[PDB]
Amino acid sequence: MVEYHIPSWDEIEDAVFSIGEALVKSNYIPDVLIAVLTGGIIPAKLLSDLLDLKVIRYIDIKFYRSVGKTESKPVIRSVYTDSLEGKKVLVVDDVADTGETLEAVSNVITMFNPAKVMTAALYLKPWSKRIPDFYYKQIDKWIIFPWDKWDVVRENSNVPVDKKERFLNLYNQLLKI
Amino acid sequence: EYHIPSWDEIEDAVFSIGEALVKSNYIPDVLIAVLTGGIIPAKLLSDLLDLKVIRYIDIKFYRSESKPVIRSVYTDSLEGKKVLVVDDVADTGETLEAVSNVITMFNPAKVMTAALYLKPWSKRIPDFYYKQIDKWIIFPWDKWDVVRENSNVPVDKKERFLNLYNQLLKIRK
Amino acid sequence: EYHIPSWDEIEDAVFSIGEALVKSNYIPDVLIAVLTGGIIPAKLLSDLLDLKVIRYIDIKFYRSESKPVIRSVYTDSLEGKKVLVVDDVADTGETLEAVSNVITMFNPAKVMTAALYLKPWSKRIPDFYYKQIDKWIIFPWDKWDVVRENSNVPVDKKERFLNLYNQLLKIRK
Amino acid sequence: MVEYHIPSWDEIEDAVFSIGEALVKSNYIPDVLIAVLTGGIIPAKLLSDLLDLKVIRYIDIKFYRSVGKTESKPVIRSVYTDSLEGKKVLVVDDVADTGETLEAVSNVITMFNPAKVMTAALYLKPWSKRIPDFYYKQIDKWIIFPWDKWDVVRENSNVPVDKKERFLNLYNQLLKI
Ligand SMILES: Nc1nc2c(ncn2[C@@H]2O[C@H](COP(=O)(O)O)[C@@H](O)[C@H]2O)c(=O)[nH]1
Ligand SMILES: Nc1nc2c(ncn2[C@@H]2O[C@H](COP(=O)(O)O)[C@@H](O)[C@H]2O)c(=O)[nH]1
Ligand SMILES: Nc1nc2c(ncn2[C@@H]2O[C@H](COP(=O)(O)O)[C@@H](O)[C@H]2O)c(=O)[nH]1
Ligand SMILES: Nc1nc2c(ncn2[C@@H]2O[C@H](COP(=O)(O)O)[C@@H](O)[C@H]2O)c(=O)[nH]1
Ligand SMILES: [Mg+2]
Ligand SMILES: [Mg+2]
Ligand SMILES: [Mg+2]
Ligand SMILES: [Mg+2]
Ligand SMILES: [Mg+2]
Ligand SMILES: [Mg+2]
Repeated sequence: MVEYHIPSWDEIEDAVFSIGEALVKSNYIPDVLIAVLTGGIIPAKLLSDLLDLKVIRYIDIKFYRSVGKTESKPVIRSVYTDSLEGKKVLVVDDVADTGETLEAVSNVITMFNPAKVMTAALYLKPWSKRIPDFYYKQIDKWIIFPWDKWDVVRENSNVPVDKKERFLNLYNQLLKI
Repeated sequence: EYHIPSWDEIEDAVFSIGEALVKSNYIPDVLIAVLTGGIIPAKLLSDLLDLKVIRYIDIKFYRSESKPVIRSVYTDSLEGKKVLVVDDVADTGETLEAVSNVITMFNPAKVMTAALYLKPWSKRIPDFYYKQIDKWIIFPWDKWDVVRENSNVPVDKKERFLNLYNQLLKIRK
Repeated sequence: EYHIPSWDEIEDAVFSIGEALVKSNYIPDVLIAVLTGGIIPAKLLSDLLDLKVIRYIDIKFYRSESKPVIRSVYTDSLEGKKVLVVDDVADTGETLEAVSNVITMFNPAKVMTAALYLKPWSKRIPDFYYKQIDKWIIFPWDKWDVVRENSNVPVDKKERFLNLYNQLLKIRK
Repeated sequence: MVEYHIPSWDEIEDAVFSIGEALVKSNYIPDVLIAVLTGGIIPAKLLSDLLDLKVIRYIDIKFYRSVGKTESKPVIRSVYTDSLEGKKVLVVDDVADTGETLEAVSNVITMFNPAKVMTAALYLKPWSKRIPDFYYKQIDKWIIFPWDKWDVVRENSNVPVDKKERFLNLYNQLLKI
């Protein structure tokens, strides 16, 4: 499809393996993962299991780009971590588009005085203002992840995703309350 | 001896629970993900049902007579809200019990629980679950922890992992 | 009918508790301040005893059959630590009980409690306190909340406050 | 004293009244107070009671300037707040010296996209890089607050503070364990 990239779970595992493999090549084994909620949740958990990283923390930050709510920049809603001083930190997200979210998170994490902050995203857009330190693939269309496919379907009746009928039947019932 | 759900099955597990919540007419205001096994289930359930508020509790259970230990609770007020606690497996049931007990202290309008899978000997049954299973469940999100314990478990992509793990052993720490 | 401690008395209350902790040989690893009445006592106690780790719990009790309601818990791991929960007054004792109960879920090595003042009818007695008092205590940190309730309470600087409060009523909201 | 300012509790109350009075003059009634832990704790609580402000949140941030630990800039250890979007926020600290702490906190709070962020400190030093939006007095010596007087005494056997003998007897016992 020209307008969407719809990766399978197998591609997501390949993406996470690739990040892990790159981390080991660079000898950057993080002390702490910072998952960018909520798109970075699954990537961070999978990477954590892959590399036996026992410490995951979280930042709730969102780039509002919808009909109901539109903003110019990412907005932090909360930061879920204690001291990161002297730690090697890796920020993990599912995709860097403009790169503003990773920049915002990097900036705020740097205020915790870690030993090092680096960034990882599964996917990168050509127009991103900064290349993440670690990434799996550059792609120039909108990515539909397995964990936000139904949000896309809700906003877009056209898109072809697996299990759509089962979802529509459920969504239908939700809409009637 | 082992149950190793595909991502396809995990999706069906989440669909199952989402359908039960809808059929039973319980639509959560807030999901509490039990870290870290519950975070992928919670995320998938949030997407399916369009639940915009996910909060988290860092809790651990060192099985061998232990009790669950809370390390942190990441949430603000839950008062007056319908909460669904979400975890990946209910084995002893201690974790869900502990989480429900602390969430109740936030005076929500209701707390219910959900886990993808349930063990026969669980002291408490989740309000919502996909399947009860006798075998040891290897999740897509903890398959390498299991392999690092026993290398001979029959999971896919094990060679790619062992390749990586080998290098990892040399550079850490 | 009223007890209105000076800052001098508050200091002596904190000294009293600090001396009791030292005499009794319990030196906390972590203070849990019960927000918001406990935060000034906790800060003063932290300075006296050189306690560098203060954490917090946002909890409220709407007296008229209610229960304390937790709004958030601000702490990471307490496991293996000696904790002292700190509040300004123990009236019904429900708040301290609730806080102790949730902190125990973090598996600390010990939780003890402290409040500056104690009411005769408290269901639970703080492990450390300064004085039991029958009167309604007006703290230096909630004197204006009391005045806003009843203007005729005998606190100092009330005219400066009413002057300010009057302007405040006009511009809010 | 040329080297220390040691305010009484009555002066602290005067300071908090003055901030409150200035807030009302400016018609800036905050929705949320951000207390800068731990020096801003007492000022924020007193201001909260004074102006009936029911929402107080917290940031744990420290400027290490001691023998045991020295740093160039403030370091955030944790941020205790949920969404501040669209709120009028007032950052409250006990003193602005270099002004780096208030700057750091203002910067991070601005990432939460509040309607407005302003700052208040009881005291201001002449060499501060920015004047807080609200303050009680400018002073050019080290302030010993009622809530960190014993920390000063521990680091400095000379300073004259009330109740020192009672403290030394206690400190003595602490040191022997
Ligand atoms: N599903 C999906 N989410 C995206 C896409 N691009 C950006 N996002 C979301 O927006 C953030 C990145 O936006 P940025 O700040 O890089 O513009 C990420 O945290 C990600 O969750 C996309 O193509 N597909
Ligand atoms: N991957 C996996 N972990 C399990 C399984 N059964 C129990 N556990 C772990 O063992 C504990 C069981 O106690 P409970 O989860 O009921 O508190 C939890 O820490 C849980 O993560 C299982 O079948 N598969
Ligand atoms: N200022 C003040 N507040 C009190 C006094 N007694 C009770 N309260 C308030 O009433 C409640 C008493 O219940 P408890 O504190 O034991 O949970 C708390 O919310 C406490 O702050 C008092 O004597 N003075
Ligand atoms: N006790 C005391 N603390 C100070 C003094 N100056 C700065 N501080 C502490 O350091 C911070 C301000 O430092 P700045 O970032 O403005 O250099 C405040 O949060 C305050 O707690 C002082 O003169 N006396
Ligand atoms: Mg995102
Ligand atoms: Mg998104
Ligand atoms: Mg778990
Ligand atoms: Mg209280
Ligand atoms: Mg300070
Ligand atoms: Mg200081």
